[PDB]
Amino acid sequence: DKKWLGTPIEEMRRMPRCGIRLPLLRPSANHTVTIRVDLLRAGEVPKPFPTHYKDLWDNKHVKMPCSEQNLYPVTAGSRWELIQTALLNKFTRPQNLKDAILKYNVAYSKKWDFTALIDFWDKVLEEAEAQHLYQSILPDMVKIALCLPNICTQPIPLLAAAMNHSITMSQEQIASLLANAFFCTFPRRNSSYPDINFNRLFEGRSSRKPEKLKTLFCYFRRVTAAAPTGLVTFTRQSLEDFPEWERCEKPLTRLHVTYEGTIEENGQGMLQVDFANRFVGGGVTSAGLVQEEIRFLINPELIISRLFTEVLDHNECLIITGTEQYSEYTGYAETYRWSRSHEDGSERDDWQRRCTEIVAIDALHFRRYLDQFVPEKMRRELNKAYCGFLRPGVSSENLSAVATGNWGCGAFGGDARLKALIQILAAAAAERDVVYFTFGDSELMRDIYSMHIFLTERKLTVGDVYKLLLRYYNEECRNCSTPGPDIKLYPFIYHAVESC
Ligand SMILES: Cn1c(=O)c2c(ncn2C[C@@H](O)CN2CCOCC2)n(C)c1=O
Repeated sequence: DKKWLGTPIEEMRRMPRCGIRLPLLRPSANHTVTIRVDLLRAGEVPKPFPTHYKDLWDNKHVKMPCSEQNLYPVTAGSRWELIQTALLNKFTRPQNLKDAILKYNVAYSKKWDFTALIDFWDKVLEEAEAQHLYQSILPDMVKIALCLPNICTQPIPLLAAAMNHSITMSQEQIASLLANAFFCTFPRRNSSYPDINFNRLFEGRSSRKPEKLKTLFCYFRRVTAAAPTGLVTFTRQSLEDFPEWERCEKPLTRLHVTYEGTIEENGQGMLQVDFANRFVGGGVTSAGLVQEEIRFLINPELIISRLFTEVLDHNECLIITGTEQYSEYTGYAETYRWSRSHEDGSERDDWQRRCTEIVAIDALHFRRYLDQFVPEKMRRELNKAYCGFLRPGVSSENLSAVATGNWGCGAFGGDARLKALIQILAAAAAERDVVYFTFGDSELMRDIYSMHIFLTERKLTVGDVYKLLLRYYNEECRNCSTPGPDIKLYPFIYHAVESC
């Protein structure tokens, strides 16, 4: 019968209800704000700040394709002028769009395959869907792309390694930038940063790329038909000191665990975990299509983080507040399909951001299963998840529950029962409740629940549970002969506590 166990989800904290009163939005040394805060009003398109385009071309800011420093050999010509000339043509067939993109990407004329674009346009879409694409959607995308200098007037700083910095920008500004990434206009981006240009989306056959493309065109059609009015904040968070996990005396927090539901639908207003690549968005602009790539597709404003977000180191995460959901889907990986356009129902905070907070935390990839029980590896995942959950200075009563699942399990070789407990300890140390989604795995739901209430009822601390993890390593893993250990973790823990 039971679809969920633990604390009712109804009892878990959510935004906007749990939220603090925001301070007044203003630019500071650690906060770039690219709109007129004095003019920000609900229901209105934000006005760019500053009024006129200003350009920075250096190793600390995005290199904009409209920069006068973006040049091409003729004698140097203006690549921006070349991009305008190339894109301001009728497209009536997919080859025309390919030829347009390649005019200002000449060096890539042999390297870049457009097969998936061609197949999408010619072999997947109806003839009428194809016509609307080239008569309406693509020309609207070109116009928003070419309005970049009027839209994104303020240089965008890179969120580089070890910076603690925020960028708050308009959904509209993001739309202009993404239209640019679609047409592959970002200069000098074709090694510590993810890909931003969409060229790999067009390559290969995969039955995946048609669905990706339908998802993204769903977005592009909405945002070029009617400008979104809200803001999005991107924050790199990078902590210096981590808890002494063996010494931590904090109690565990509440848990809700269910084998039904999704993070994005059932975890509304909660801190939603992106099971991320250390290059944020993973294979979204290429071949990947699991939890991260899906979220970045149905909430495409996430994709822009790849423009400015350097590869995460072990003490870092990215926190994105305000992204809007534009699509619904079914399936997963090879069965992923675009279903329909989604009308996002989320309330907006006082900064006109959708009350949707997503954190990218990258798990480690375990080639060998037992490697993850090594103390250094356990602490690594604890500290990564902790960094991702901690909101320094915010009271615990204003923290939403963490909405997560089997982080780093699947391709990355993570143990679901270990990672569940790791997230439970991280959350407790950050003083947040946990909402855990097992996606059909009803046994794992019982298991996590039973362990959680076992440790809670015996009032073990974070440190107590971590010491047990070390015991598991020392007795069952460190000198283990085989790929798998003699005794499984949860059974080991039960025996150890019931013995003592
Ligand atoms: C993280 N994640 C998933 O893993 C997922 C998902 N929809 C399906 N799956 C995959 C799991 O359902 C696969 N399990 C099935 C039951 O037990 C073994 C694997 N969704 C929507 C999701 O967000």
